[PDB]
Amino acid sequence: KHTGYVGLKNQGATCYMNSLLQTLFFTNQLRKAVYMMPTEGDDSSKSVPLALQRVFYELQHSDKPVGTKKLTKSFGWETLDSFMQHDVQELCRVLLDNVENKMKGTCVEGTIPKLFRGKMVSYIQCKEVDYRSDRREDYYDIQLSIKGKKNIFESFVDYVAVEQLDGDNKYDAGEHGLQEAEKGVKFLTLPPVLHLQLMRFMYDPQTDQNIKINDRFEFPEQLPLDEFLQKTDPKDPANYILHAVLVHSGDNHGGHYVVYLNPKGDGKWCKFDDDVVSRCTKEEAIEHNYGGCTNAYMLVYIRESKLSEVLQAVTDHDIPQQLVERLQEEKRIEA
Ligand SMILES: O=C1CCC(=O)N1Cc1cc2nccc(-c3cc(Cl)cc4c3N(C3CNC3)CCC4)c2s1
Repeated sequence: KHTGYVGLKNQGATCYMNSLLQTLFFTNQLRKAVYMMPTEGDDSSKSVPLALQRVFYELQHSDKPVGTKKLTKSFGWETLDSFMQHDVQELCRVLLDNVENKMKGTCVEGTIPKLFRGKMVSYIQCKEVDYRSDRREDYYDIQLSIKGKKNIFESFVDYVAVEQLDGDNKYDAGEHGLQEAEKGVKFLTLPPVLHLQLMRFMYDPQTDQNIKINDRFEFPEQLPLDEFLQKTDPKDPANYILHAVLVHSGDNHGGHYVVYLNPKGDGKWCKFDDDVVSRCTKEEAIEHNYGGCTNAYMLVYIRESKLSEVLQAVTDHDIPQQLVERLQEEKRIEA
């Protein structure tokens, strides 16, 4: 613990979970809200809220590597298969929807959407008939296409690019028949905490297989996103600071997962390799994970205007006495 930070017990079958837990743990405002959840009546093994409270508590207090057994147990993913068949954002939705449900009716209701939810609009516009379809969506995460793209900017460019629906890919416009159309996405808001997964896998139609992309893909320390909003705010530009880089090395049937974090948002990074946390260069965290067998697959950015609120200090006093008492008894039960 000479970095000041403690690790989690060896990933084993749990894959990218440890990576995500450190990422969520250092989303300080989330952690604080998780501690405020009223778990007093919950079961010590089947409540996900309580097991996440306990992991966060141990990450904050333990000098030894922290275990996740009760947490994996609590949501029912106890096999290499359960982790392998899902992606990291699905695990994140599992944890965060469990937590946001428990916060309903409390002083911390709305924490999850406050931090992580943004708003987009999808459209289809017919060019030759007066028909348009609009769909407003919430999103908690973005999946960016990387194949052929050099950087995050070009992925965003591609994400909001307008597609023509013509030829064989005519839009079915109902009573208007098959119609030539455009479709696009536009962002209306970007969240305080921006979760970007990079599409390191895709089905490719020419080869007829799901392909891994191991190409170089560059991501900045500072990400300006005003270009991609439908209306920018001059009082609050969408400027983003890189907080976390989740990385995989090696085999597509196992391999190894690590996360690089700069917890305070200050450009001083550590590598979290399960039980070993170590100081690292910025270059190790960022450039050396660009690729092109060691691939970044998830980036977390925090908005500059929200940085001090999201990464507010947490002290031991910020954990409710009820919960400390519970978790201390639940540690005495372990001896
Ligand atoms: O690529 C796609 C297609 C759909 C999507 O959201 N993505 C983005 C990802 C999210 C995600 N979440 C967790 C782990 C990965 C992942 C990254 C690499 Cl570089 C290699 C291996 C991965 N897994 C993955 C866990 N499932 C396979 C194991 C194989 C090696 C990924 S990749």
